[PDB]
Amino acid sequence: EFKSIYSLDKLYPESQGSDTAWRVDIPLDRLTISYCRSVNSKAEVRFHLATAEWIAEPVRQKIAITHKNKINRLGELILTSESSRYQFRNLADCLQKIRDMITEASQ
Amino acid sequence: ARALDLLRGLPRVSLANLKPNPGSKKPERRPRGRRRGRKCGRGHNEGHSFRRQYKPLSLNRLQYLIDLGRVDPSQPIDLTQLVNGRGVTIQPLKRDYGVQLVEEGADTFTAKVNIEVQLASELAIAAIEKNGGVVTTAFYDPRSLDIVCKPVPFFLRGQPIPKRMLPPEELVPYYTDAKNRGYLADPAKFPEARLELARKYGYILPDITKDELFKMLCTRKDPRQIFFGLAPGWVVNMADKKILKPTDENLLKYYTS
Amino acid sequence: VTYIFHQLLDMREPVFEFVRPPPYHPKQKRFPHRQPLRYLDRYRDSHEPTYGIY
Amino acid sequence: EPVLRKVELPVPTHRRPVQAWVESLRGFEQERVGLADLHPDVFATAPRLDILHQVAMWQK
Amino acid sequence: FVESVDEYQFVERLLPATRIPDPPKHEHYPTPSGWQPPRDPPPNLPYFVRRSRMHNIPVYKDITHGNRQMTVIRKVEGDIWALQKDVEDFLSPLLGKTPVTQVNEVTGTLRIKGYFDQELKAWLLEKGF
Ligand SMILES: [Mg+2]
Repeated sequence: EFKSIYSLDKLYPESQGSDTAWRVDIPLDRLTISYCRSVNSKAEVRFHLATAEWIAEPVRQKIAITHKNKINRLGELILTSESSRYQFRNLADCLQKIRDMITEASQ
Repeated sequence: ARALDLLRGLPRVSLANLKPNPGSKKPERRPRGRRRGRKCGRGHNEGHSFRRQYKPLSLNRLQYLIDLGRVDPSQPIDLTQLVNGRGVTIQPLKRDYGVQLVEEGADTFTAKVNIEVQLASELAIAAIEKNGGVVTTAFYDPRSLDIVCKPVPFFLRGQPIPKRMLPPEELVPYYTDAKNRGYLADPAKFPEARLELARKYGYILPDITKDELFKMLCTRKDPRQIFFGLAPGWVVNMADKKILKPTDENLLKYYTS
Repeated sequence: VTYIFHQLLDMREPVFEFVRPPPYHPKQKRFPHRQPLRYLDRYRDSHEPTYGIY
Repeated sequence: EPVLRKVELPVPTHRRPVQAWVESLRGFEQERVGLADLHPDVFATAPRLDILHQVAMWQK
Repeated sequence: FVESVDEYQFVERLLPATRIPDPPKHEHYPTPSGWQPPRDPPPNLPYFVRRSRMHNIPVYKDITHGNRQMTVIRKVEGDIWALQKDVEDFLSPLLGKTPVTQVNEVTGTLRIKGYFDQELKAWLLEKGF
């Protein structure tokens, strides 16, 4: 191959490995997500707050207290919002709304 | 199909029959006469030019070309691929920028690719990485992009291969940051960005190095090399199917910029 | 009440929502003008949607 | 003997083959020797005399 | 300075193409973006539809005269009046009024006043051929 004078072998002189391209909180198995155009839509995510092992007991109590309106009759906390419907903008401020609720219940 | 035999029911269609289609041209009225004419037609933006333009590539249409087979995923997805099958066209003129990804609706999109566009959304980066894509953003300078995009003619132009210059100062900080998943940034800073995006996308970032086309995915294009498979300064002898490359030391030095 | 619904009435007990009307949402134009970033995100839903296609 | 000159490009199934006799100028009284075909796009499209007059104008 | 070279495989992938071929097989139907192959064998309906050079269902809009929106299927073949009657019948529940449609018998086309486009593409798709 050919290497530039300003090539990445020098432009990123420290990192010569391939794996540093993409090498590496909210659980993926526990929650359930939903999106459906209802034009209009409403995109929601629900999870059993009683079965929430990812939340501390005082944090779970604070979630069950503050988001008691979000706690369903089946004890499932759900959250729905409104911007646009697909992969990256619609599911994960639903996830991040859950995460921010957890963070606010922490303190 | 009664058409051909119904035509066979006449004499030979000679030159005496080729009638203009009724409604071909409205009648050429000489502006006169008792009805049409008695008097005959008289009676008794400051920086719009310095604004950049980047062709927005509909990535749903990229999925179409993936499905329609215009651009196969077996090799890298470059501007060579982006133009070569006529899925979306570029215009070198009008002081343009180049190819940049679009931003709507990545539902039902199952393929593996390695996208190299000038710009894209963070949602587009997560869109590529959701099935595990590769996203890189260098520049494509005006003469450089024009040479790159329609590679057929410059392959027979006769001058030696130019090398792509770096982006201008305004475009420099764009490529300098890995948060754009670009080309001119730190190759280790990209990993924390991928993790943060996978958190922000709620995405399970697979270990793409374990995949079969990981080496195919390992191709991240060298700067100042428009041709993905060829050497800087080269000459495509398209008649003899040869590659004419220089060997002179100062020529190699000015070539190795 | 639920006990009478299940045993005596022999039917599933209904539950009512008491839901208010939703926002009208303002008119969508071509450009947001002087408004903040919230103008372009009104009339769909929500939180993780994305770009053209994977 | 026989000869069957089919079309090289695969004509679609939405029409049958477009066949006719195959001739030659060799026999002064011996024609109709062999028969072949062509795609519908070759000799069996729509009649479309208007296109032909367009061809006439672009010629003349 | 000069040196003859034989590595033109990189030249080969650089050669853009012209003659567009039929698509590679996506296993499920419809495609990821929802493209489709035409069904085989074609149906025994005297209305006959060909597809595009770039291989889609041949339906198009039509814009003129400021408010004039209409649509047309272009490459019709066969007894096109049957396709017109069918389009009116499908349109019959769609808007109630009788279909304002005209064929182009020499041009072998059908056109319906108004844009009923995506549903018409659906009707042709459900026809399969
Ligand atoms: Mg029109």
